[PDB]
Amino acid sequence: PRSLKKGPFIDLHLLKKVEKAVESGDKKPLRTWSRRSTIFPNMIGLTIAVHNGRQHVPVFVTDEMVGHKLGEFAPTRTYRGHA
Amino acid sequence: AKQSMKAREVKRVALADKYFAKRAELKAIISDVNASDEDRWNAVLKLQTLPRDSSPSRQRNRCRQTGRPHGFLRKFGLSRIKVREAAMRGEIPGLKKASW
Amino acid sequence: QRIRIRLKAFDHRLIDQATAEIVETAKRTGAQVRGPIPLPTRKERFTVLISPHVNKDARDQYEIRTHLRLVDIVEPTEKTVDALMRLDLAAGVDVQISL
Amino acid sequence: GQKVHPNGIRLGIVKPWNSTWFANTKEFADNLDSDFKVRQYLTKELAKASVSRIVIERPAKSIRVTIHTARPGIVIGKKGEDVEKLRKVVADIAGVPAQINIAEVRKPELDAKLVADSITSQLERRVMFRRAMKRAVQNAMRLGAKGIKVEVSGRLGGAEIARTEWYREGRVPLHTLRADIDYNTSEAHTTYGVIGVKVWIFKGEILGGMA
Amino acid sequence: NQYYGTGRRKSSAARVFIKPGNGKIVINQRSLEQYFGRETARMVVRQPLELVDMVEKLDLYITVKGGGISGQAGAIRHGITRALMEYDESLRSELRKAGFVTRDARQVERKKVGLRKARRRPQFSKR
Amino acid sequence: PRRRVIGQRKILPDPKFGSELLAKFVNILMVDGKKSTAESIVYSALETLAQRSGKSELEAFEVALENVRPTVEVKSRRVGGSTYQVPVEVRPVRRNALAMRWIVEAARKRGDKSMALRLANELSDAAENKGTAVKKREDVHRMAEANKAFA
Amino acid sequence: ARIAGINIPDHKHAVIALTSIYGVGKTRSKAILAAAGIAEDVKISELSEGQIDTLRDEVAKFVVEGDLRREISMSIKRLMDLGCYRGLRHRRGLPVRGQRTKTNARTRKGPRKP
Amino acid sequence: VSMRDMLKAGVHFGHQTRYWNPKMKPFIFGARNKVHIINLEKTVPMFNEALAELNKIASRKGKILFVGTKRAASEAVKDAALSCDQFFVNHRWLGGMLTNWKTVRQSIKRLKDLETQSQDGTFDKLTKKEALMRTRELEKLENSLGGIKDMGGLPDALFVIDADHEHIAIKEANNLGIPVFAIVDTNSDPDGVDFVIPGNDDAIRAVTLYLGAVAATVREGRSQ
RNA sequence: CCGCACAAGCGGUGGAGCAUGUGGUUUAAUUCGAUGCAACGCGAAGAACCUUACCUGGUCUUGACAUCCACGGAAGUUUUCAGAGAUGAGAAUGUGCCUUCGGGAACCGUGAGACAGGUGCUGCAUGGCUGUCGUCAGCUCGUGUUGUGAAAUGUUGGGUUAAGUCCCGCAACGAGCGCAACCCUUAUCCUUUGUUGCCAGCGGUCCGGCCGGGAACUCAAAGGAGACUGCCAGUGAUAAACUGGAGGAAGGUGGGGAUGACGUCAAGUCAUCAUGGCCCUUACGACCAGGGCUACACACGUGCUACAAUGGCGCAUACAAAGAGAAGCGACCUCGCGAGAGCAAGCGGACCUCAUAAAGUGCGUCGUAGUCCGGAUUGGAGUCUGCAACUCGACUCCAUGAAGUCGGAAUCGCUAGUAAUCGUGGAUCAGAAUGCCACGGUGAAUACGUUCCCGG
Ligand SMILES: [Mg+2]
Ligand SMILES: [Mg+2]
Ligand SMILES: [Mg+2]
Ligand SMILES: [Mg+2]
Ligand SMILES: [Mg+2]
Ligand SMILES: [Mg+2]
Ligand SMILES: [Mg+2]
Ligand SMILES: [Mg+2]
Ligand SMILES: [Mg+2]
Ligand SMILES: [Mg+2]
Ligand SMILES: [Mg+2]
Ligand SMILES: [Mg+2]
Ligand SMILES: [Mg+2]
Ligand SMILES: [Mg+2]
Ligand SMILES: [Mg+2]
Ligand SMILES: [Mg+2]
Ligand SMILES: [Mg+2]
Ligand SMILES: [Mg+2]
Ligand SMILES: [Mg+2]
Ligand SMILES: [Mg+2]
Ligand SMILES: [Mg+2]
Ligand SMILES: [Mg+2]
Ligand SMILES: [Mg+2]
Ligand SMILES: [Mg+2]
Ligand SMILES: [Mg+2]
Ligand SMILES: [Mg+2]
Ligand SMILES: [Mg+2]
Ligand SMILES: [Mg+2]
Ligand SMILES: [Mg+2]
Ligand SMILES: [Mg+2]
Ligand SMILES: [Mg+2]
Ligand SMILES: [Mg+2]
Ligand SMILES: [Mg+2]
Ligand SMILES: [Mg+2]
Ligand SMILES: [Mg+2]
Ligand SMILES: [Mg+2]
Ligand SMILES: [Mg+2]
Ligand SMILES: [Mg+2]
Ligand SMILES: [Mg+2]
Ligand SMILES: [Mg+2]
Ligand SMILES: [Mg+2]
Ligand SMILES: [Mg+2]
Ligand SMILES: [Mg+2]
Ligand SMILES: [Mg+2]
Ligand SMILES: [Mg+2]
Ligand SMILES: [Mg+2]
Ligand SMILES: [Mg+2]
Ligand SMILES: [Mg+2]
Ligand SMILES: [Mg+2]
Ligand SMILES: [Mg+2]
Ligand SMILES: [Mg+2]
Ligand SMILES: [Zn+2]
Repeated sequence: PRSLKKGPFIDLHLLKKVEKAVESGDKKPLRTWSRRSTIFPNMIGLTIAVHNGRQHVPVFVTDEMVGHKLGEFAPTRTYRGHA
Repeated sequence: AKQSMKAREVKRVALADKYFAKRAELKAIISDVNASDEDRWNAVLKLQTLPRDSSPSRQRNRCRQTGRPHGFLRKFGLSRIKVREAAMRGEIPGLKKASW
Repeated sequence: QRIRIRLKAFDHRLIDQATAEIVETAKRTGAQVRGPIPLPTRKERFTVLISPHVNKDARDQYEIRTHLRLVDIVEPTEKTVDALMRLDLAAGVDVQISL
Repeated sequence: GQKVHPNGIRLGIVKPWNSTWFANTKEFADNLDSDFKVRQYLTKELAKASVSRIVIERPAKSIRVTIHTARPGIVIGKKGEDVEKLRKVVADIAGVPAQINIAEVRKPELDAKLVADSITSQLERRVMFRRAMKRAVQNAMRLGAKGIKVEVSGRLGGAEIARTEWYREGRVPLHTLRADIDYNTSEAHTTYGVIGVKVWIFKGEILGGMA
Repeated sequence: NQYYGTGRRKSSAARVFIKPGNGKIVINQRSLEQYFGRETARMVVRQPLELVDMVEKLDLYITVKGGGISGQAGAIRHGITRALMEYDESLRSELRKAGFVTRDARQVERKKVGLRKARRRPQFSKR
Repeated sequence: PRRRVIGQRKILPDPKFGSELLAKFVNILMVDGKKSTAESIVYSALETLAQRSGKSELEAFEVALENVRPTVEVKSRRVGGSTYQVPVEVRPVRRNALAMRWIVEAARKRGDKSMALRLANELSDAAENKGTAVKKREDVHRMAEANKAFA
Repeated sequence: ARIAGINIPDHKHAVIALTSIYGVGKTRSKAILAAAGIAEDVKISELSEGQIDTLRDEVAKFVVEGDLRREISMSIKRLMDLGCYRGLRHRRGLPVRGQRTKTNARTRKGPRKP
Repeated sequence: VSMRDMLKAGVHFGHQTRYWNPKMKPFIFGARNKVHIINLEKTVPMFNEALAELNKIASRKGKILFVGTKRAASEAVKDAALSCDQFFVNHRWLGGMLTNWKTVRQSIKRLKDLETQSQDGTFDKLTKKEALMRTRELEKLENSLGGIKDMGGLPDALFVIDADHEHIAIKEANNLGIPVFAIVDTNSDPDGVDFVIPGNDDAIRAVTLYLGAVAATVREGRSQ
């Protein structure tokens, strides 16, 4: 947890671009590398392609995932089992 | 270490002691008790706007004449190997092999 | 009112020489003096790996001993406080004065 | 079996420090970097002047460098000029008023550093190593040294199998802390790689501590 | 009137002042029974008195600093012994027979590089 | 102990009673250098043993201890290239130490939801020549003199 | 004694008997007893049934017993349904708080399956 | 020395007839009680002619080395050398004492350095244990070279008691050409002695007779 | 014949959970190195970004870092847009400094080549440094002597010692590198100086060395004394030495450390650094964001916490040492159940702060059970550091309460203030210790002996 003294954290570029997208209407998925940004309620209904080290996984933002970070919904390692 | 690593270190030192006052006041505003929520919010954005390499926590202490990033000693500014070299040559004042 | 002087050194013979000189000029210039009254010697210690790779267990221990001396003169006549500042001593001795 | 550095193990017993200033924990590393740069510059600019030692003191707000050399005239230069020329750049490097004193080594063949650098200079001018070794040892023993060991190591004669050859003459007791042993090393960069020379010179046991 | 003795154990130091008149024992402005909550310390602090058979003829004023309870008890015993010797100087032979002038030099051994303790070597495996 | 066979250290006599053997006992059951705890357990156990015995704690302890002191024990030896399980007679201080160790061990493994209680219980038992400590002394003697061939 | 927690607390002291309810630890039990005016070392016996009631209505001020188990179940399903990292780790049965998995992650995996 | 002077001291006495050496037959009077009897008729003139040579050597500033390692007669030979200002070996003979002269000189120098150092000082600078150890080494060096510290160079003449016991010394001397004067019991081989005195070498009385007569003639040769 | 090598002992490891390292497997990458003892809490004295060398993608090509040359600009300072960021495109100031007044030195940008750059290969080309046998007692030489000579002697023999330590014997006599000693620390006393340390006798007290005062004592840190088989007895070649005793704070190199001979293993390190050769040069170099080094069917090593009553829990209450502190240590007071927060004193520190040591002791409780044992795991809610705690930080509160009831074969450590147990501090460090390096508290058992095991 970050703090209650401070506010939840978000990358400035991501904030500006998601506000542009939400005011201009739904569009293509917003590409971002900001795995460390908190999902704000003004981002529900959007689709954000979050980087995972090599490829932008598209995550469709739901109501229930508000408050979590984007990187939580784009795993970086691949296991697939040991066979 | 490579010359590029020492170059990165000196550039980080310069950027950290160039933006020290602005980062200080922004962090003060953010951690300020009873600060305006909008003022605290804009300070968070402004702080994340500054160059990433301006935070002192991004500096890595390196041995001052080889650049080694491990085994650093703050009292001397050198790694363990160069500390031992200068100590045995009698180039560190007072330092001598101890036994008790 | 008084003058309190702290001497710091890395070697104790040098600090003994310096404090003897200080107390001797003070006694010569008419001031009343307190003796060296040595404060506890601070021995800072370091332990470093003598082996560049693999052998962490092989290592040696070094220490810097800094010796303290305290000289207090209770009657700092202007005949004396000047001669104090005029006095210069060895290089490896730190001198700190307070009134 | 590895051996302790014979100079460092006698520090404060029979051997003095090469830096004799005092500093707190906030200007200590700065002082080490400063006088490392000073020593580096002085060894670079004086490689031909046969410099043996560089002592560095730091009085209240100054720096004093004593250069123990074997050829004082070359260091000073004519009219006493080159000494001032290097004094001003030492003051630039240290960022503080500087002084330069010069102490002459009256017998160079008894100083470990001078013997070692002479041997290395003869080595990188492709002189046969055993010749220089024997000549150094005999010159030292002739001028009243009570013992000397000279060891040259690493690809001698330009071979493909590096080996270490040493030669001792006299009494060189390394386990006696009371013994006054001058010890130094040097490196020769021949066309077949680097060659390491070590010199121990025993000058008699000293009775009565540092005094 | 007074007779003084200093005693030392592992890291403790005890100043002991003896005078004649009673069997009072004070340790750091506290009675013996309320400074040493151990019967072993209580009996080892008055061994010299019971040995020389002067238990109720001497008032003891003690000041002990450093160490633990056993160290302080032993330092006070050594100090009482030395003060008794300064008191009569003929009790020395019996006190030495009891071994109270021993001043044992045992001290906590220092930790050493490569070991986990003064002598405890780390565990070792081959296969 | 290959060159100079080293002697034994001198425990100073017990604080409360004055028995050096009781001092050896309290040293023997002391765990983790915790002297006072074992000392209190021993003092409490001896007093409880004394009330049933009607005898002085030192004597009842002595009669219980001698009732456990073995006189012969087995030893693994090599003299003629054989795993010689030789019965050999014991020394006095060795049999004292073995008796104390055996009674401490039996007490520790009895439990009785206490320490002083179980110690006093089995000390009173070994006093009347019964219990696991006595059982183990008889078992040692049996193992020893079941192989009388090597005497 | 049968508290609002449908289980049956033991015969031991109250302060620890109340910890048998799924959702009550030591601190919550102390708080309940202090709210009901009952001493901690009093056994579960010698308590008039009125006191059992005046502690049942107190423990009723917490979500303990079955309701807590349902709350834990739905909060885990939240993660297992969102698709977050914690959800996938709850699904695969692996430590969800960043512990190493190269060795000794057994309590999340059970006995070793060679 | 007169035959009567020797005979009372017992010079005629010898070793057992069981233990004799072949070349000694000319010097043997006969046997009694299975004991070899030495003939004083040969002993006296040979000793006198040897005393002549010893007087000559000492009268040309000769350095004389008295040699004997018998535990009974060590002090007698030492005092004998002191009575004529000469050099001696009374402790067990060291091989190469004459042939390895250079090594002895280093040992002589070390003995001189330790005694000079103690007089000069610096023993206070040495640790009390170290100073005592240096004194012990000085004592050991003196017990080893008390007689020859002042010999300076190789001696000009050797006097040997029981030449068979000291055979290494005579072998060295012959290898150096240094003359050997020796009291030769019947069990000894007389080849190595250029001026041979056949006589008892154990008996304290006869040994002291030899030493006293030699020392009197050596002082006489010195006096001139 | 020696060594915790075995034996005699005490406590472990091997079973459990967790921490950590390695192998393996997986992966876009899981960077590289270390591999029987002598690799495996190792290089790393501390990977969220940084570090970072690895991966994906975006970018640069005399370059991130150095000198040189030409051309054009003072340097720097405050902003806007685009971009994940590297980087691109955008305004007023400045016009400083020095001038034979050209210009220069500083710095900036562009252009052109010499070049830079490489944590790229080789530790079977090297220096340096280190491990290891092993603090094991050895390794040799000069001269002499013996032998045609290769060589031998010394260095073997008899005793003795921790020791090639020492004494006898002996063609050996000596010396060198080692052994020992010199050094550090510790145990007693003395002398000197008494602050910020001390408080015996004194007066004054708010009962606080707190304040007059005291220089005694503890202590602080300089100097010096002291232990030498010196003394006694006995054994022993009358020797070396051994055994015991006296005195003594200390007795037989008092305890501990530092100190590691000639050499061994082509042992380790080209990734600290340096370096021969080779290799790369719009890339194997350089910049940036995100990811990885933290994976997880398993195997091994080193640890931590446990399985409890010699204990757990609550209340009360004693006794340490050694350290650190200026972008630092941070009191008191207030707020919060708490991690902490707010205000803010003092301290470059025998003064102030970290900072109440915990085992212990007293009183009460639990009564042998998977428990008032154990704490894993997990849910919820928080604090702090930091641009930023998703991958992947530590800590707190509430809840949850796995395994575990003493561990097979086998194996490790330790001979005294030692093992065991109990806390404390420090280095690295914004934050991140169960590791490492130090400190003190409590405090044992046993050693008949050298037959065996391992090593010399
Ligand atoms: Mg959380
Ligand atoms: Mg480089
Ligand atoms: Mg960092
Ligand atoms: Mg300090
Ligand atoms: Mg070493
Ligand atoms: Mg809880
Ligand atoms: Mg983790
Ligand atoms: Mg066991
Ligand atoms: Mg296992
Ligand atoms: Mg295990
Ligand atoms: Mg792998
Ligand atoms: Mg690896
Ligand atoms: Mg380790
Ligand atoms: Mg790329
Ligand atoms: Mg360009
Ligand atoms: Mg290059
Ligand atoms: Mg290269
Ligand atoms: Mg190698
Ligand atoms: Mg040894
Ligand atoms: Mg060997
Ligand atoms: Mg031997
Ligand atoms: Mg040999
Ligand atoms: Mg030989
Ligand atoms: Mg022998
Ligand atoms: Mg020797
Ligand atoms: Mg011999
Ligand atoms: Mg030594
Ligand atoms: Mg002290
Ligand atoms: Mg005062
Ligand atoms: Mg002193
Ligand atoms: Mg001694
Ligand atoms: Mg005695
Ligand atoms: Mg004695
Ligand atoms: Mg010692
Ligand atoms: Mg290795
Ligand atoms: Mg990066
Ligand atoms: Mg444990
Ligand atoms: Mg514990
Ligand atoms: Mg710290
Ligand atoms: Mg406080
Ligand atoms: Mg509060
Ligand atoms: Mg705070
Ligand atoms: Mg702390
Ligand atoms: Mg308690
Ligand atoms: Mg519990
Ligand atoms: Mg439970
Ligand atoms: Mg041992
Ligand atoms: Mg601990
Ligand atoms: Mg810690
Ligand atoms: Mg300890
Ligand atoms: Mg063997
Ligand atoms: Zn004869």
